[PDB]
Amino acid sequence: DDAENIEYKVSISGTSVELTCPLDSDENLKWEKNGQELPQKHDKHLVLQDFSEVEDSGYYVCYTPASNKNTYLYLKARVGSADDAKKDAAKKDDAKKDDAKKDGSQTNKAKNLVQVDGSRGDGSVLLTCGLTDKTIKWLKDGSIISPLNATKNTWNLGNNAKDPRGTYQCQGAKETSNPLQVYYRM
Repeated sequence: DDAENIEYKVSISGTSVELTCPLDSDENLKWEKNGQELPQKHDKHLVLQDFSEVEDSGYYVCYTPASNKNTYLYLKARVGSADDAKKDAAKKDDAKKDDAKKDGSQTNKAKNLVQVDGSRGDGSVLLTCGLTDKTIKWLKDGSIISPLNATKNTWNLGNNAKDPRGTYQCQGAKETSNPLQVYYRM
């Protein structure tokens, strides 16, 4: 109802990575990284000083005691010598409460079923979804987006080097996943 309701926001600052969680910084807020979890993180924005894709290639999450519902985001990037360019400016658009949510909409069951590809030999990224479903569909910003190479449980994102970058939601036969934040090297 109240507070922000946007997706995770990533921003690299001086070889550091600053992520923004959609949950106020409570005195019990925690973060997670793929398999390991970062405790004592009572901050809304998680910082990653000296980012390393090799040691930091997976997903991320944020949740609080009162908030047992969190979304799994994909964090994968690289930094070096504070590749500080000019990441500034940030307009303000309309974004206060969305539709379909207060009607007991399905959006809880989501541990780690979705997967994505990146190193397929050529360097192509294939986002997989459906969750063991024989049927899978992907949507972008609330609009369906089909591929030009079929949807064999995967999604055509492009050359990991510079292609995958954005949120993508999927819908399986009886299992629909939330907008996956695929943040790859830019």
